[PDB]
Amino acid sequence: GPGSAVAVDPAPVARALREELARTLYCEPGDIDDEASFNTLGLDSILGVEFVAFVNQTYGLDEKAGILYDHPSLAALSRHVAGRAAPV
Repeated sequence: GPGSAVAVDPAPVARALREELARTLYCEPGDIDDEASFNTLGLDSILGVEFVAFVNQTYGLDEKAGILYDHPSLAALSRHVAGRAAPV
């Protein structure tokens, strides 16, 4: 409870983005790390625009596949999406 400055906000997004990268790249969710790199896992602009199309529909956004080169890691993209997502 008190005496800590940590809060749960990007963590429920990061676990969802991990399960989407696992089926998009045909890999295991345990092979994806939080400090991984999407272009090393196997993501490109063609697989990436379909991954961003899920994110735009799930979190109410209008981003393009260039967001995967601005935030190329799970611990960067999950906090971009958590900060952008609408209150529902």
